[PDB]
Amino acid sequence: KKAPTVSVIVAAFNQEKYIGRCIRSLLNQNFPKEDYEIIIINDGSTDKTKYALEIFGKEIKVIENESNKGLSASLNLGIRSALGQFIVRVDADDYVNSDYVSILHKFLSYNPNFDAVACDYYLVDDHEDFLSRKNCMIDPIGCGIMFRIEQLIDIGLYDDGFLSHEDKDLRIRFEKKYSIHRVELPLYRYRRH
Repeated sequence: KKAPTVSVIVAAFNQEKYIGRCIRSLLNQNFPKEDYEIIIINDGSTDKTKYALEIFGKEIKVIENESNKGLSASLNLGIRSALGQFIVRVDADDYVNSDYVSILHKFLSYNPNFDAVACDYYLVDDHEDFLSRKNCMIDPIGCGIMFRIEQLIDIGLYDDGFLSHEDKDLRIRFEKKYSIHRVELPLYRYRRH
């Protein structure tokens, strides 16, 4: 097989309500199938999440924890298993536009000087109505940032407890040496809860 260049990570604990829309949007990318992979961690769900993942068969890669290990352990498992050099986390209750992966990857591929990229997003409700558009630098979120794997490793990604810390604190650690470049397109969809 050809190694994918982009690995998408989704940590999922009891996400039966939204995980279907999430995965469908990731499978509906205009990026070539051979160039990315979708890695879902079922972190000990007790609802229909396991069945939801079975729906999609071999189109996704599933890591199943027998019991709930938590976000940091789950993200560690998913990223360690990832084959791509670009890594992005998508929340299980979020979803993305069909050009999301291709455009973020294009900006990284053509601009080695850009360490990581994120794009703007819409706040959406449970019926996928766009409530408002957010600038990702004014209102940063913890998901949807495409990173270069070795830069994450450089700042201590795999250290015990690192990925359990608050999003704002992880961002500070990344921005000590690196910078996130904003792509001025609203291609991510962030669920209001």
